[PDB]
Amino acid sequence: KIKACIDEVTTTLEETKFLTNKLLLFADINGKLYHDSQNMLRGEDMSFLEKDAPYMVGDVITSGDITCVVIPSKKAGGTTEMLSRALKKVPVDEYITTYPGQGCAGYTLEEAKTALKKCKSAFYVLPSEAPNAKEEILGTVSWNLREMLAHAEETRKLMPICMDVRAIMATIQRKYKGIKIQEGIVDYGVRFFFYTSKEPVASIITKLNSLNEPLVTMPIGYVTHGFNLEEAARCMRSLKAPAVVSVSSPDAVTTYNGYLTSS
Ligand SMILES: [Cl-]
Ligand SMILES: [Cl-]
Ligand SMILES: [Cl-]
Ligand SMILES: [Cl-]
Ligand SMILES: [Cl-]
Ligand SMILES: [Cl-]
Ligand SMILES: [Cl-]
Ligand SMILES: [Cl-]
Ligand SMILES: [Cl-]
Repeated sequence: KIKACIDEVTTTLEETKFLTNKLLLFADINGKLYHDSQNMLRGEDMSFLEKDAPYMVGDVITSGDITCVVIPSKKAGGTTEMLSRALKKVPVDEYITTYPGQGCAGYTLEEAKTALKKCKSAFYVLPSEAPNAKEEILGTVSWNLREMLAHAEETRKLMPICMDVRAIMATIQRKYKGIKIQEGIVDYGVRFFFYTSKEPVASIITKLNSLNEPLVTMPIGYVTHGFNLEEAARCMRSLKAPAVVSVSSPDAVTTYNGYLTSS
């Protein structure tokens, strides 16, 4: 009988494999691995996972020392109970893994730990240091609206703006008299990307990554969608487009960068 536990190791993947060669990866309904799980692969052939797609939440696909469990998503209505129930389907054993569903609007770190605890398996979790987080911190600043607008027209960068923030729209309409307010891209000398709080933060970031244009923005979702600074930071990790991020005050810069680079 295995002793259930969650050991956060600092050792390399190859040394961690000396205790156990078994890897627990997480995939969506179509058999697509989540980023964190893909970082534990070292050239293994993952064709076996695509073959039987689509899958049911809770399905377990095995091949060699790799075990893939299909987990639910909050985007589709998943809950911690549903997440925990899916991991219990994984055969009790010793596995090297990562915390599941840690993306934007995904499961929180504690919800992920909760699911692994209810599982009677022994897990060796490796750190998932944020991609390009060391580069995103250099774009963190604390500028007022006037400074952000000036930088955007002086540099021709796209500036995402939440239409639900009346004070911001009033400033933009007084400076750029006659500017056509409309949801989406608006471009006349200065270019903006207007969005509402009814549009999911994960959707707004997906559209910005699609445009892939240099940005000047505020933490997307912060205050607007009810997100606090830590929650908006978790979503901004997904922003791949180059961007200058402005926080409400300079003391929030060190705090924000902190959330942007944690494991
Ligand atoms: Cl993801
Ligand atoms: Cl199965
Ligand atoms: Cl085997
Ligand atoms: Cl948490
Ligand atoms: Cl990085
Ligand atoms: Cl470092
Ligand atoms: Cl558009
Ligand atoms: Cl669109
Ligand atoms: Cl706050």
